[PDB]
Amino acid sequence: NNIRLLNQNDLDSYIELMKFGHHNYEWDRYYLENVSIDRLKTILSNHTDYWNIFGAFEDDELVATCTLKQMNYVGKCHKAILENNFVKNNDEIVNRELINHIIQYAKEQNIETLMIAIASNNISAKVFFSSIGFENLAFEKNASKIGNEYFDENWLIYSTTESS
Amino acid sequence: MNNIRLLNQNDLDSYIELMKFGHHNYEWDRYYLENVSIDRLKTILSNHTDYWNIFGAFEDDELVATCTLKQMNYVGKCHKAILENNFVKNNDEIVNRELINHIIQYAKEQNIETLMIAIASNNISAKVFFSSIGFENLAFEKNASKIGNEYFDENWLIYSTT
Repeated sequence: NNIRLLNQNDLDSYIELMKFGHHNYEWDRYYLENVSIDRLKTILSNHTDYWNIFGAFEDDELVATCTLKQMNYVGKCHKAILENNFVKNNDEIVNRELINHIIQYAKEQNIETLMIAIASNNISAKVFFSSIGFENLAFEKNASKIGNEYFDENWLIYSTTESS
Repeated sequence: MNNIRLLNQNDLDSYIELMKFGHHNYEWDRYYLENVSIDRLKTILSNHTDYWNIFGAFEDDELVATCTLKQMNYVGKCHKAILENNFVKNNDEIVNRELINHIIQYAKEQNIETLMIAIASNNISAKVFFSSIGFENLAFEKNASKIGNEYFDENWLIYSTT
């Protein structure tokens, strides 16, 4: 019972958790419907040094998941994006523990700031990440397009440095 | 005069020469050159990354300006793209203006509806210029970039080809 770095040995578990973990909003349904198993196997490998999926485990079962994508681009390594937060049953006690692990890892890679883009009408998520310490950075009209239907996103930022 | 086209692996020398002029007003050309790897340059230039394309302007056979278009090949994000590494010999505005037009027309052909570019925060020439092609400020990014232990604030500008 704890959190480790997922890897290409977890591809199986990771589709199952995707099949119902975030199967909430139509975004979550479309992702499933049209995303490649290649990019996944890519991300899940350790040659993708900066593209990391973390998982929370209850016994054999993957229970939560989240990707850390650090920007390996000139002058941008101090930053990273959190993406594809899939949770089973919507157990928040567990996800909160997961996000925290991911923060500790970030610090330990010297990642200075974390960002997440959240769909303007996923209020549960805004409340969750906000409660973790993320704050408003930007607001993006038509950040995401599905079929020919658009979605706005709120960009949040968390800093992993004792700033203040 | 001019000619504008896709850059390939064969234009790498030229492109390296362009950066070396040091004409970028906030030194991005030196920063980028000091810190980038040729493998990644080669990866950008390559046929095999068709959502990631560098355009160049030529005077004769001389590479006189450059700007890269990076489309978002993430699942719901394909309608967007970033302009990056806009390097311009002499900061020649008439040249750079033909270049962006061409890239915009090319974006339109890919069904790209929105383009974004990061500009140094205090760069008001660039804000004026992009502003005159139709880009407006989307957000301010404090500590957008770090090199060594130097930070840089940027603003993201955005344009709708819609």
